[PDB]
Amino acid sequence: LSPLLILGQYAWASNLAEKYCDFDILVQICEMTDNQSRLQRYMTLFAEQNFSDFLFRWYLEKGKRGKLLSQPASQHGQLAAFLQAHDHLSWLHELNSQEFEKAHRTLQTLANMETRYFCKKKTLLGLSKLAALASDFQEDVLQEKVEEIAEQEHFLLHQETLPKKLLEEKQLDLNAMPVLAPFQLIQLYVCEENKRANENDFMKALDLLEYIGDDSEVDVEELKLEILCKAIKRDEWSATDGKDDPIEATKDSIFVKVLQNLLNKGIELKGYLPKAETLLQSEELNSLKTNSYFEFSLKANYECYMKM
Amino acid sequence: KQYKDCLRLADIVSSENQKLYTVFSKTEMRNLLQKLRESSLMLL
Repeated sequence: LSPLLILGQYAWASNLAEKYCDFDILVQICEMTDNQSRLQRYMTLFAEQNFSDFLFRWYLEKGKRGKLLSQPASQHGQLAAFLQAHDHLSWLHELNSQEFEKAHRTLQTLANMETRYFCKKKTLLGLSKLAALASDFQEDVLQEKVEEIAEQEHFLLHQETLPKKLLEEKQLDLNAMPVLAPFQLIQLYVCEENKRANENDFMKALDLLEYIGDDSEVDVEELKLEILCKAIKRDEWSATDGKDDPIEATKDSIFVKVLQNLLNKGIELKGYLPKAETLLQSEELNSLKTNSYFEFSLKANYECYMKM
Repeated sequence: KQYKDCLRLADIVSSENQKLYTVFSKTEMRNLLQKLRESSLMLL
């Protein structure tokens, strides 16, 4: 009956609304088709349970009433969106009323739900961080939010540091591709595709072992042995004029950089290199068929590595 | 009509390489964010 009177005179609309007393469906819809959210707030103030009524009414009319895209919200229509954004359009409320905290919360939720585009997830995280920094939160809450965001930032940095050689080998989109984990990062840093894999790459692929999770299930020691075997497969120990030629320079550099001079830092550096195995490494060397080449220099180095 | 470049000003300011956010006040940065939101409105 309201649609039939939508073309008729509006002088009887108030009469119909007062005849159908306690009118919510008619009143909130007349206040939603126009820009009179001041009238909507007056109705919510001068009524009983009108807030819980209008909430369920907007929930039922999702896509029909209460949207900020149907009304022209840059005018008195934006003054209307100011009250129509309560708990439903907090995103637009952030733009039109400077709700920085709600903006940061919604952007963080969107970044957490984002899985399709890593670039979009990173952009959402940056926007959330900027909104939180521009918000009026106390020092403690700001520091807590910054640490929570820094956790996700450190998590994303692993995929952000993807190698451009492995990305071109796999023919993956620069920005339209998914993210990776620490295991995938280590595997890519130790992949054969990385021709220029150096001591820094080995140190990174050995330091990325503290973020795996469930080390006893993920077989941390198998990867630790595989990385040390690849560090010698890339060394390619050879012989010159009947004399052993030490090509394990990369392993030597890795073993010299593993020690950060903790003797003066108070850590038990003496006897802190029991991670690498010898017999288990020689098994992998036999599997790779480089044992006869590298076994003399392996023991030669393991002597100065037990003397160090 | 460079709405994308205008919205990139947020990242330009928040960039830690320059730390431009430390030179702006609260109200001024809020007004700049409101301008960015107005640009995003035209982008929509």
